[PDB]
Amino acid sequence: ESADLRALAKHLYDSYIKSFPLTKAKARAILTGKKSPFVIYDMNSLMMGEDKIKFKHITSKEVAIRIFQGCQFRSVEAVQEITEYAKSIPGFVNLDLNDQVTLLKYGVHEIIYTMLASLMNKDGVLISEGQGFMTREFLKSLRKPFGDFMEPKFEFAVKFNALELDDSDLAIFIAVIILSGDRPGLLNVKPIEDIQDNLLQALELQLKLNHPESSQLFAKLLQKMTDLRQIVTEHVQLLQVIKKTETDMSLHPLLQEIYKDLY
Amino acid sequence: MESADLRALAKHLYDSYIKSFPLTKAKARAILTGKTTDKSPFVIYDMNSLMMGEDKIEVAIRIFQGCQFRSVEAVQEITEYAKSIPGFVNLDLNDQVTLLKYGVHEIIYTMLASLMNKDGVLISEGQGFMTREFLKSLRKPFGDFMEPKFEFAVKFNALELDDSDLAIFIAVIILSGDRPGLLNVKPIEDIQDNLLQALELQLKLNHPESSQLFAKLLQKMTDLRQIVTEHVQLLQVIKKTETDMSLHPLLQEIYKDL
Ligand SMILES: Cc1ccc2c(c1)c(-c1ccc(C(=O)O)cc1OCc1ccccc1)nn2C(=O)c1c(Cl)cccc1C(F)(F)F
Ligand SMILES: Cc1ccc2c(c1)c(-c1ccc(C(=O)O)cc1OCc1ccccc1)nn2C(=O)c1c(Cl)cccc1C(F)(F)F
Repeated sequence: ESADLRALAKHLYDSYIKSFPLTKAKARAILTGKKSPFVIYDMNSLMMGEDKIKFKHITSKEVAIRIFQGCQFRSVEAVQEITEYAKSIPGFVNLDLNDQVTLLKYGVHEIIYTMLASLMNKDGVLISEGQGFMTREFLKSLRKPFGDFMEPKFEFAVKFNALELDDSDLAIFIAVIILSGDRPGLLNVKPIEDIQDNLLQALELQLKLNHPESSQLFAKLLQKMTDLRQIVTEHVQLLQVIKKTETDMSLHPLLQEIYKDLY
Repeated sequence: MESADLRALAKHLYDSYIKSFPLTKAKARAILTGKTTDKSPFVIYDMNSLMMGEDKIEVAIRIFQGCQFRSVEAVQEITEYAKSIPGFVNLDLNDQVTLLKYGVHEIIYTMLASLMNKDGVLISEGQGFMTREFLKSLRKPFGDFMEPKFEFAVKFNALELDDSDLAIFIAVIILSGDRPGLLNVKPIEDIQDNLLQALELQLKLNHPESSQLFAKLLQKMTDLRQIVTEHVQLLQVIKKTETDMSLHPLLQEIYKDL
């Protein structure tokens, strides 16, 4: 069944390229300087950037809040990209509909963190499909809770990126996260774990072929699921503090409804 | 890196685990499944049976201090086991402390599952059994402090690991290079890689019909991280209400900075 696992890997890779706007391969070429992105490193350059590139999300006048909301806006788009990707995972669309919704609902946060790392290095993050680059130092220097909200994402990414996965590896890894049988409220766990078993087999073979010199990479990647679960838990606690503290967060009730899953 | 060496390592750890830990899973299962007159536990299911049990072998506090006493002993046993893990004692001394400090709680949960089924837990080296319903009915924060241990154990025990599997699994946990404050991660990760290879082959040989058991076991390391986090929090909240609780200096130290 090696050929079947390879077939599965290729299927997911092809779908991953169609679903997501910027691949890790492209993001690394931009970050390493190999079409030069506009750089946001302070308030003035932010203002010029939104006037020149017109980074979508601009509707509170306060910068820190506008950047925070920009993150939420992009994460809503990512949810729809991940949802579409999921539909391409063999067996997924055949699951109970309620279980499809549960899997996506409890998976998307972990997947967004994972894929965010593809767009990050130790110095900052790509935005607008790699047309902009916003510096870590600028994000961290935002006031109040906002600075401290941004920095944990970079800390995770720097560590995740040390595994040096590529898109073909990530396509399978993301699938493994979606098909987690331990999500709350699942109706029929067995078929979910059967599909995950296939994906885990596929990921194992993919990592042995693609990184033969990298010993126990499979195991190291699964251990990252521990850091993912933890940071998502922290994320929720940080969001709640912000919600209780900040009165100037007010959007139109219809935007709030659009963002309800993320805020 | 070569099979025969991986099997040699599995045997080494299993042998050391038997020496370090008084009550194996194999012994616990023979007691729990019964059909043996000699090994039958006295069962504590209420206040009266507790009173008779002390003659034979505040309530919530006494039970709590029972759990705490055993946990301290477990730390001691785990520490002794850790020294047998090849390479561990050769590490920087600060890193040895750090690995134990963050590792013991995860191991205690894991090994406590060996002593549990869905109806209760073995105590007093298997001479006693205390019911889950009795523990959960303890007052105040204490009831809800007991129950999560059982909820984990029921799930972990579904994997049907035996002691030879657990010996390697526990060693993997201890040699975690992602602990906070580690000075030299590389030598830790080198040992862990060896243990992971040993675990993978152990599981393939011992559970050949159990697909991706390796991966499913590593996924349990995630559940451990979260439950230990919740444990610490709940223990802190209890500390602030209850002055009638003392923690052994060893546990006290482990909890300082979590
Ligand atoms: C720097 C940072 C911090 C928190 C962050 C994020 C980035 C992002 C984010 C995620 C996915 C992409 C993607 O292109 O694939 C892009 C993202 O930012 C782009 C961005 C950066 C700066 C200003 C505007 C827009 N999300 N985010 C979150 O806080 C977040 C995360 Cl990691 C997961 C789930 C939900 C959220 C959020 F909704 F609360 F934002
Ligand atoms: C059921 C339960 C709940 C919380 C628990 C525990 C059990 C235990 C515990 C752990 C290891 C053994 C071991 O034989 O190997 C035994 C243990 O109980 C035995 C026991 C049960 C009932 C009455 C008296 C004694 N500890 N425990 C804790 O709350 C605990 C844990 Cl899991 C880890 C560290 C510290 C603690 C404690 F200090 F807070 F107790």
